[PDB]
Amino acid sequence: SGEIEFKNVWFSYDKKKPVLKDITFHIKPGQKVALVGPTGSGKTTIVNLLMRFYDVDRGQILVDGIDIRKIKRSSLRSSIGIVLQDTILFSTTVKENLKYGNPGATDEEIKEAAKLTHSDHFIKHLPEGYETVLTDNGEDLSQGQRQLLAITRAFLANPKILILDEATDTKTEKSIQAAMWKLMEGKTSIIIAHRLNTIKNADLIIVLRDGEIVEMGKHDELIQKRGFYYELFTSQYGLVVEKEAAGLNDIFEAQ
Repeated sequence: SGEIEFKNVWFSYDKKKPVLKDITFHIKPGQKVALVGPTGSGKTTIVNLLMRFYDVDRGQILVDGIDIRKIKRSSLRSSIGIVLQDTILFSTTVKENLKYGNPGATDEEIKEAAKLTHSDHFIKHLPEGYETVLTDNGEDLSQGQRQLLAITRAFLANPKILILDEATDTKTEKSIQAAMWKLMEGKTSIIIAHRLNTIKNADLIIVLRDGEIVEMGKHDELIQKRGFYYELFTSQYGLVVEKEAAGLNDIFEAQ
Protein backbone atom coordinates (compact mmCIF):
# COMPACT_ATOMS: atom_id res chain seq x y z
CA SER A 1 0.00 0.00 0.00
CA GLY A 2 1.03 3.64 -0.34
CA GLU A 3 2.12 3.31 -3.98
CA ILE A 4 1.40 6.47 -5.98
CA GLU A 5 1.74 7.21 -9.66
CA PHE A 6 0.94 10.25 -11.79
CA LYS A 7 0.91 9.46 -15.52
CA ASN A 8 0.87 12.42 -17.92
CA VAL A 9 -1.46 14.43 -15.71
CA TRP A 10 -2.84 17.79 -16.86
CA PHE A 11 -5.14 19.93 -14.78
CA SER A 12 -6.68 23.38 -14.59
CA TYR A 13 -9.18 24.81 -12.07
CA ASP A 14 -10.09 27.37 -14.73
CA LYS A 15 -10.40 24.97 -17.63
CA LYS A 16 -8.61 27.92 -19.26
CA LYS A 17 -4.93 28.39 -18.36
CA PRO A 18 -3.31 25.16 -17.14
CA VAL A 19 -1.86 24.57 -13.70
CA LEU A 20 -0.21 21.17 -14.17
CA LYS A 21 1.32 20.05 -17.43
CA ASP A 22 2.09 16.40 -18.20
CA ILE A 23 3.00 15.58 -14.61
CA THR A 24 4.61 12.14 -14.45
CA PHE A 25 6.15 10.45 -11.45
CA HIS A 26 6.08 7.24 -9.44
CA ILE A 27 6.39 6.70 -5.70
CA LYS A 28 7.15 3.29 -4.20
CA PRO A 29 5.54 2.22 -0.90
CA GLY A 30 7.26 3.66 2.17
CA GLN A 31 9.26 6.30 0.30
CA LYS A 32 9.81 9.80 1.63
CA VAL A 33 9.22 12.28 -1.20
CA ALA A 34 9.71 16.04 -1.29
CA LEU A 35 7.87 18.50 -3.49
CA VAL A 36 9.81 21.73 -3.99
CA GLY A 37 9.28 24.86 -6.03
CA PRO A 38 7.75 28.34 -5.98
CA THR A 39 4.25 29.21 -4.87
CA GLY A 40 1.92 28.36 -7.73
CA SER A 41 4.36 25.85 -9.20
CA GLY A 42 1.95 22.96 -8.77
CA LYS A 43 2.84 21.62 -5.30
CA THR A 44 -0.57 22.14 -3.67
CA THR A 45 -2.51 21.20 -6.79
CA ILE A 46 -0.76 17.81 -6.92
CA VAL A 47 -1.94 17.14 -3.38
CA ASN A 48 -5.47 18.39 -4.18
CA LEU A 49 -5.65 15.90 -7.03
CA LEU A 50 -4.31 13.06 -4.89
CA MET A 51 -7.13 13.76 -2.42
CA ARG A 52 -9.49 13.88 -5.41
CA PHE A 53 -10.94 17.27 -4.53
CA TYR A 54 -11.04 17.42 -8.35
CA ASP A 55 -10.44 14.94 -11.18
CA VAL A 56 -7.62 15.34 -13.68
CA ASP A 57 -8.31 16.78 -17.15
CA ARG A 58 -5.86 14.36 -18.79
CA GLY A 59 -3.76 11.41 -17.69
CA GLN A 60 -4.32 9.34 -14.59
CA ILE A 61 -3.43 9.06 -10.93
CA LEU A 62 -3.04 5.51 -9.62
CA VAL A 63 -2.95 4.43 -6.00
CA ASP A 64 -1.63 0.90 -5.58
CA GLY A 65 -2.02 0.51 -9.35
CA ILE A 66 -5.69 1.55 -9.47
CA ASP A 67 -7.02 4.77 -11.00
CA ILE A 68 -8.30 6.75 -8.05
CA ARG A 69 -11.52 7.31 -10.00
CA LYS A 70 -12.16 3.62 -9.32
CA ILE A 71 -11.39 3.79 -5.61
CA LYS A 72 -13.91 4.59 -2.87
CA ARG A 73 -13.19 8.30 -2.44
CA SER A 74 -13.68 8.48 1.33
CA SER A 75 -11.27 5.54 1.83
CA LEU A 76 -8.65 7.16 -0.41
CA ARG A 77 -8.92 10.39 1.59
CA SER A 78 -9.15 8.57 4.92
CA SER A 79 -5.91 6.72 4.19
CA ILE A 80 -4.10 10.03 3.84
CA GLY A 81 -2.88 11.82 6.96
CA ILE A 82 -2.39 15.57 6.85
CA VAL A 83 -0.12 17.60 9.11
CA LEU A 84 0.12 21.32 8.30
CA GLN A 85 2.24 23.98 10.03
CA ASP A 86 -0.76 25.52 11.77
CA THR A 87 -3.11 22.93 13.25
CA ILE A 88 -6.66 23.79 14.27
CA LEU A 89 -8.02 21.86 17.25
CA PHE A 90 -11.55 21.76 18.64
CA SER A 91 -12.36 23.39 21.98
CA THR A 92 -12.77 20.02 23.65
CA THR A 93 -10.71 17.60 25.69
CA VAL A 94 -7.33 16.50 24.38
CA LYS A 95 -8.60 12.93 24.35
CA GLU A 96 -11.50 13.78 22.05
CA ASN A 97 -9.24 15.81 19.75
CA LEU A 98 -6.96 12.78 19.50
CA LYS A 99 -9.89 10.65 18.31
CA TYR A 100 -10.50 12.93 15.30
CA GLY A 101 -9.54 10.21 12.84
CA ASN A 102 -10.34 7.28 15.10
CA PRO A 103 -13.58 7.78 17.05
CA GLY A 104 -13.62 4.12 18.07
CA ALA A 105 -10.22 4.24 19.80
CA THR A 106 -10.03 2.91 23.35
CA ASP A 107 -8.44 5.01 26.09
CA GLU A 108 -5.57 2.54 26.11
CA GLU A 109 -4.98 2.82 22.36
CA ILE A 110 -4.90 6.61 22.66
CA LYS A 111 -2.29 6.66 25.43
CA GLU A 112 -0.23 4.03 23.61
CA ALA A 113 -0.32 6.17 20.46
CA ALA A 114 0.73 9.23 22.44
CA LYS A 115 3.61 7.36 24.09
CA LEU A 116 4.99 6.28 20.72
CA THR A 117 4.73 9.82 19.36
CA HIS A 118 6.18 11.43 22.47
CA SER A 119 3.19 13.58 23.40
CA ASP A 120 2.10 11.53 26.42
CA HIS A 121 4.47 13.29 28.80
CA PHE A 122 3.29 16.83 28.17
CA ILE A 123 -0.37 15.75 28.01
CA LYS A 124 -0.14 14.11 31.44
CA HIS A 125 1.24 17.36 32.88
CA LEU A 126 -1.59 19.49 31.54
CA PRO A 127 -3.78 20.40 34.54
CA GLU A 128 -6.45 17.75 33.83
CA GLY A 129 -4.19 15.57 31.69
CA TYR A 130 -6.10 13.90 28.86
CA GLU A 131 -9.32 15.51 30.11
CA THR A 132 -7.94 19.03 29.70
CA VAL A 133 -10.28 21.22 27.65
CA LEU A 134 -8.44 22.95 24.80
CA THR A 135 -10.31 26.20 25.24
CA ASP A 136 -9.92 28.72 22.39
CA ASN A 137 -9.05 25.93 19.95
CA GLY A 138 -5.61 25.12 21.38
CA GLU A 139 -4.17 28.61 21.88
CA ASP A 140 -3.07 28.04 25.50
CA LEU A 141 -0.72 25.45 24.08
CA SER A 142 2.42 26.53 22.32
CA GLN A 143 2.91 26.03 18.59
CA GLY A 144 4.96 22.92 19.31
CA GLN A 145 2.40 21.26 21.53
CA ARG A 146 -0.33 21.73 18.94
CA GLN A 147 1.98 20.04 16.43
CA LEU A 148 2.58 17.09 18.78
CA LEU A 149 -1.18 16.65 19.13
CA ALA A 150 -1.63 16.77 15.35
CA ILE A 151 1.07 14.13 14.89
CA THR A 152 -0.44 11.84 17.56
CA ARG A 153 -3.86 12.45 16.00
CA ALA A 154 -2.60 11.31 12.59
CA PHE A 155 -0.73 8.35 14.05
CA LEU A 156 -3.88 7.10 15.77
CA ALA A 157 -5.80 7.15 12.48
CA ASN A 158 -3.19 4.81 10.92
CA PRO A 159 -2.90 6.43 7.47
CA LYS A 160 -1.14 4.73 4.55
CA ILE A 161 0.06 8.07 3.17
CA LEU A 162 1.20 11.32 4.78
CA ILE A 163 1.03 14.88 3.53
CA LEU A 164 3.27 17.16 5.56
CA ASP A 165 3.93 20.87 5.19
CA GLU A 166 7.51 21.46 6.34
CA ALA A 167 8.02 24.16 9.00
CA THR A 168 9.54 27.43 7.74
CA ASP A 169 11.75 24.84 21.32
CA THR A 170 14.83 22.69 21.97
CA LYS A 171 13.01 20.47 24.47
CA THR A 172 10.15 20.31 21.98
CA GLU A 173 11.73 20.15 18.50
CA LYS A 174 13.66 17.05 19.56
CA SER A 175 10.41 15.34 20.51
CA ILE A 176 8.64 16.71 17.41
CA GLN A 177 11.36 15.26 15.20
CA ALA A 178 11.10 11.96 17.04
CA ALA A 179 7.31 12.13 16.73
CA MET A 180 7.49 12.81 12.97
CA TRP A 181 9.98 9.99 12.56
CA LYS A 182 7.62 7.51 14.19
CA LEU A 183 4.66 8.87 12.24
CA MET A 184 6.54 8.41 8.96
CA GLU A 185 7.77 4.93 9.85
CA GLY A 186 6.44 2.41 7.33
CA LYS A 187 4.36 4.99 5.45
CA THR A 188 4.57 6.84 2.17
CA SER A 189 5.33 10.49 2.96
CA ILE A 190 4.89 13.48 0.67
CA ILE A 191 6.65 16.50 2.11
CA ILE A 192 5.97 20.00 0.90
CA ALA A 193 9.46 21.26 1.58
CA HIS A 194 10.30 24.93 2.07
CA ARG A 195 13.44 25.16 4.17
CA LEU A 196 14.82 22.00 2.50
CA ASN A 197 16.47 21.15 5.83
CA THR A 198 14.93 17.72 6.33
CA ILE A 199 14.76 16.53 2.75
CA LYS A 200 18.47 15.85 2.18
CA ASN A 201 17.65 12.20 2.88
CA ALA A 202 14.44 12.11 0.85
CA ASP A 203 14.15 9.05 -1.36
CA LEU A 204 12.92 11.33 -4.12
CA ILE A 205 12.84 15.03 -4.67
CA ILE A 206 10.45 16.47 -7.22
CA VAL A 207 11.26 19.99 -8.38
CA LEU A 208 8.39 21.97 -9.90
CA ARG A 209 8.30 25.19 -11.87
CA ASP A 210 5.31 26.72 -13.67
CA GLY A 211 3.32 23.50 -13.49
CA GLU A 212 6.02 21.18 -14.80
CA ILE A 213 8.56 18.85 -13.29
CA VAL A 214 11.87 20.40 -14.28
CA GLU A 215 13.97 18.01 -12.17
CA MET A 216 13.60 14.85 -10.20
CA GLY A 217 16.03 12.83 -8.09
CA LYS A 218 18.06 12.64 -4.89
CA HIS A 219 19.70 15.60 -3.15
CA ASP A 220 23.31 14.71 -4.10
CA GLU A 221 22.54 14.11 -7.79
CA LEU A 222 20.39 17.25 -8.07
CA ILE A 223 23.12 19.38 -6.55
CA GLN A 224 25.73 18.12 -9.08
CA LYS A 225 23.33 18.91 -11.94
CA ARG A 226 23.61 22.64 -11.07
CA GLY A 227 20.04 23.34 -12.19
CA PHE A 228 17.02 24.88 -10.50
CA TYR A 229 17.28 22.79 -7.32
CA TYR A 230 20.94 23.75 -6.94
CA GLU A 231 19.84 27.38 -7.24
CA LEU A 232 17.10 27.21 -4.59
CA PHE A 233 19.21 25.20 -2.17
CA THR A 234 22.54 27.01 -2.32
CA SER A 235 20.83 30.40 -2.33
CA GLN A 236 19.35 29.47 1.02
CA TYR A 237 22.29 27.57 2.55
CA GLY A 238 25.36 29.13 0.95
CA LEU A 239 27.94 30.10 3.55
CA VAL A 240 30.64 32.78 3.26
CA VAL A 241 34.04 31.99 4.77
CA GLU A 242 37.52 33.50 4.58
CA LYS A 243 40.44 31.92 2.76
CA GLU A 244 44.09 32.92 2.43
CA ALA A 245 45.07 33.88 -1.12
CA ALA A 246 47.92 35.54 -2.99
CA GLY A 247 47.88 39.32 -3.31
CA LEU A 248 50.20 42.24 -3.99
CA ASN A 249 51.74 44.89 -1.74
CA ASP A 250 53.90 47.92 -2.50
CA ILE A 251 56.76 47.45 -0.04
CA PHE A 252 59.72 49.68 0.78
CA GLU A 253 63.14 49.08 -0.78
CA ALA A 254 66.42 50.93 -1.15
CA GLN A 255 67.51 52.54 -4.44
